Amino acid sequence: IVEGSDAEIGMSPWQVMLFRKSPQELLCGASLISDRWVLTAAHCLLYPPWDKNFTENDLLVRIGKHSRTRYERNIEKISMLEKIYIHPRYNWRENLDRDIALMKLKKPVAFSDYIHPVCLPDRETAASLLQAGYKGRVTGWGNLKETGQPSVLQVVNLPIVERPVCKDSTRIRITDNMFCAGYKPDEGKRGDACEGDSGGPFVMKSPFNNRWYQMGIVSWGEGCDRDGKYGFYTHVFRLKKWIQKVIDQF
Amino acid sequence: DFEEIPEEYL
Amino acid sequence: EADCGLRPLFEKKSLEDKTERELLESYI
Ligand SMILES: *[C@@H]1O[C@H](CO)[C@@H](O)[C@H](O)[C@H]1NC(C)=O
Ligand SMILES: NCC(=O)c1ccc(Br)cc1
Ligand SMILES: NCC(=O)c1ccc(Br)cc1
Ligand code: NA
Ligand code: NA
Repeated sequence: IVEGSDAEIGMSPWQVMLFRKSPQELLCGASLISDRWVLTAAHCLLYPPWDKNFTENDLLVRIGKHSRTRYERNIEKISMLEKIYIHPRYNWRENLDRDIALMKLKKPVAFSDYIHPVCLPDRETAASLLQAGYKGRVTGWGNLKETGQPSVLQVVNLPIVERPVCKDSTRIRITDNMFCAGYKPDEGKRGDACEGDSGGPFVMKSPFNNRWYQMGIVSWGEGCDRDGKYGFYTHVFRLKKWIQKVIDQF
Repeated sequence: DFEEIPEEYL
Repeated sequence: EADCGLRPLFEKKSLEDKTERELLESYI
């Protein structure tokens, strides 16, 4: 995260770290949506241009964390993966359309002060809150600048951007399964996700029921925190039917 | 860079 | 799911984090 700040303890208890077993390293963020399901970006698991195609046994998820590098004894919980599910129409060839994956854990995780699931949006919450100018929150352990790494989880609040501005910022084909967020050059304030943050959550706190909802998944950007560029997020609500089908079947 | 995790998880 | 999105160290105690008000103020 660029131009963010240190998270408070327990500020994002749904935040998950995707961790490679060997070599041991951070791969991506992710989020806890129930005691046995974790949501991330499909490109964190499958990206053939980079020879990336992880299997369950290659990976662990670490839940309840604050420090990036420490083993947080008696606080974090480490879970093995039972099964990975990637959206069948994830478009890794062109633009990361439908950049979403689910990971089922081998055993349920126990909730705690540090471990608690985020809500997924219903149609009405999405329609009400996914409006230009409305801010969400992005969290992660990724790099602090494009060209460096944080001691603890970072957090930044960013406004959703008007769809024409998102489209006019890039040559990539933008789809209805994406939204973009970030400040404009004239707004002064700054901030963005960066390498290592992808797959983590873009959340909003509903003013109707005072619950946190995951509206986006950190998906892609061109650089980090560049003027006139914006970060792109998977539109979680638009893909809810697939999420539900997976959880119902499996 | 990362602190070793317990062997039980590997 | 019934308890989703309510943080033990914040909403469940009626404590606010340092920047959530920035989000609320944007929901015009
Ligand atoms: C990714 O790897 C899995 C398991 O090896 C394989 O079944 C699948 O076809 C691969 N996908 C691509 C796009 O290479
Ligand atoms: N070969 C895939 C490719 O060039 C690509 C470029 C930009 C995004 Br966003 C996603 C994929
Ligand atoms: N290359 C920069 C990067 O990894 C990135 C990923 C997701 C967002 Br949103 C913004 C930037
Ligand atoms: Na364009
Ligand atoms: Na920018």
